[PDB]
Amino acid sequence: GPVYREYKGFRVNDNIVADFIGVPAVITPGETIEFSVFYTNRGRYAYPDTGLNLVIWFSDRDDLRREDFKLFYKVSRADWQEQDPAKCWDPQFPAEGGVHIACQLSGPDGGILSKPDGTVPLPEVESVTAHVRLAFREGITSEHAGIFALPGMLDAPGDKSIIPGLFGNVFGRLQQASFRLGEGPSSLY
Amino acid sequence: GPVYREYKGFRVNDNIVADFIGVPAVITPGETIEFSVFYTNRGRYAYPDTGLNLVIWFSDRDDLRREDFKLFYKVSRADWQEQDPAKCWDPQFPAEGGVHIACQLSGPDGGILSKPDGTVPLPEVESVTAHVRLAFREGITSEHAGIFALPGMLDAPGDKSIIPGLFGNVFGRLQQASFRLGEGPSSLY
Amino acid sequence: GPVYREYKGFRVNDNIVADFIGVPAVITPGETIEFSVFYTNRGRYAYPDTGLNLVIWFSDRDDLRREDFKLFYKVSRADWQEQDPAKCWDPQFPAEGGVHIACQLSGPDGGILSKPDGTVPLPEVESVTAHVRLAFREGITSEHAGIFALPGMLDAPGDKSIIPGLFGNVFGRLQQASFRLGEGPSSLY
Ligand SMILES: C/C=C(\C)C(=O)C[C@H]1C[C@H](O)[C@@H](C)CCCC/C=C(\C)[C@H]2C=C[C@H]3C[C@@H](C)C[C@@H](C)[C@H]3[C@@H]2C(=O)C2=C(O)CN1C2=O
Ligand SMILES: [Cl-]
Ligand SMILES: [Cl-]
Ligand SMILES: [Cl-]
Ligand SMILES: [Cl-]
Ligand SMILES: [Cl-]
Ligand SMILES: [Cl-]
Ligand SMILES: [Cl-]
Repeated sequence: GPVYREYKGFRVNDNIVADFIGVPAVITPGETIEFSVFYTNRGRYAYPDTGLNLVIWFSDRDDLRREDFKLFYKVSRADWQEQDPAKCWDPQFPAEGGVHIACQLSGPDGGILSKPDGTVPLPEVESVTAHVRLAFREGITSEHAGIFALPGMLDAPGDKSIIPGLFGNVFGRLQQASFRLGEGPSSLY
Repeated sequence: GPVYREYKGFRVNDNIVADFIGVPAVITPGETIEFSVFYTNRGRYAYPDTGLNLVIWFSDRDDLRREDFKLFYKVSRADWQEQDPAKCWDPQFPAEGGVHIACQLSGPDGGILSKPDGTVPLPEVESVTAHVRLAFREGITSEHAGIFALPGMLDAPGDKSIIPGLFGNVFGRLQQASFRLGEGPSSLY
Repeated sequence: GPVYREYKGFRVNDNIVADFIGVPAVITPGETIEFSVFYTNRGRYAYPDTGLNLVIWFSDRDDLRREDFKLFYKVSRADWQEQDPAKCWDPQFPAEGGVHIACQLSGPDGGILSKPDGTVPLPEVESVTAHVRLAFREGITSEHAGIFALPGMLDAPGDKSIIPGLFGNVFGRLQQASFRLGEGPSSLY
């Protein structure tokens, strides 16, 4: 099996990366956007079970909670579902301010990689995609915010997830999308 | 020489990577989008000739053919051209479902890296871009699809392409862009 | 210290990478766009001072100057500012043709990573983002162009930037976004 690196108290395999497609740099409050995000096994070790976690982060206010946004997703060709508030970590508060809400977006991928027992194994070069629909409620803004993709994997089958609400005991390479929640640019000319 | 990995029977140099810009996460049937894709030599071995391949994949149906979409491209500062249906691979039907249509988008880049003999050598840190205009015919949809970038290179000068229709005898790191072909998100609010 | 590669006479740590979000593949002359770009320490060596450099490149004309566009940005949670032309490199003219304008987008990041003395250290896994507003004046176009992200860092505390107008004495991994400046695609159908 692969060897992990230490970030905080967690193990991280950089061979499991993630990519965003279609995240806008400015999101209008109240408006619904759809984007896709996918994690890909760039290593050679096939993980027996995998799922995506998504973290919503505002750097310049700490009142954001899970309830302030709507979140739906679909794992590859499986059906759409509403992201489960109980499958989230509790709000986390960096010492410099802000807040982030970690949301689990795991599940079978429609029988592409997923297996009849419910596991989503990740062989080399393979990938799992989440199509995501996201909307923040009106009246909430942020001037420096991000979505973060955090691949969760189970090192070995019988291992169990380490953070309550999120999938996995080891994690992949964090990928970022920075955005603003508010109004788009005035014309510079 | 450079190091290859064996996937299927093919040699793959991961140092030749690809990036997408401007791929939407939802594509409207009948509508034309333009995006860009470029492959970059992140390694140190200079390849004597290179060209881009693009793969369109539907995970949830196997009736897609080259004819069901229109595809134009332009290599860096060269002129626009229509992609050649004869420079495509035949339909492929993965066991994990669907069909994919592999398309060659090769050619001189307008004299940036390209040479008078038509070759596009790829030195370290250098990159080649295809600007791509894509439209699917009205009336065809997909709920989980991808565009894939597959950089093709000729290991040795005068080597011959190994997959009929596609450029290259060895290949780079596959890059994915997941999307849906259909209607956009309804308002969550 | 970390390990560098030599590109021209400059030292490059490929471990400091950059990502774009929201760069359109086609930019309309005169119009203002907002995108975000961020650089991340994918290595283990914490850099004592870092700042983003942004290169605007036209491959097919050499008359582009800094005066031909308007450029505003904000480092993470800090406020917007107009990019300083005196904090740009002189126009550079590749031997194959074209021109590129290297612009410094440095500054405190709003107290996230930045320190009271003004430096923006970059620990492992941490990141700095620029939100960018860009507009080209009407009447200049380009059919093959790019934005390039070049993380600039200070190897040792108190080091001096090496290229005039740009931040850093060593640099990170160049990241590209290819686009056209002109009219969007006509309908292919
Ligand atoms: C991911 C895309 C990649 C990896 C590239 O493709 C970059 C390559 C090729 C470019 O596309 C240029 C045709 C066009 C140049 C595009 C970007 C140009 C620079 C960032 C330019 C300014 C800052 C300096 C960075 C240090 C580290 C090297 C020096 C010389 C200089 C650099 C430059 O002068 C470049 C070059 O002379 C050639 N180069 C440069 O970055
Ligand atoms: Cl990643
Ligand atoms: Cl790649
Ligand atoms: Cl690339
Ligand atoms: Cl990737
Ligand atoms: Cl990079
Ligand atoms: Cl010139
Ligand atoms: Cl054009």
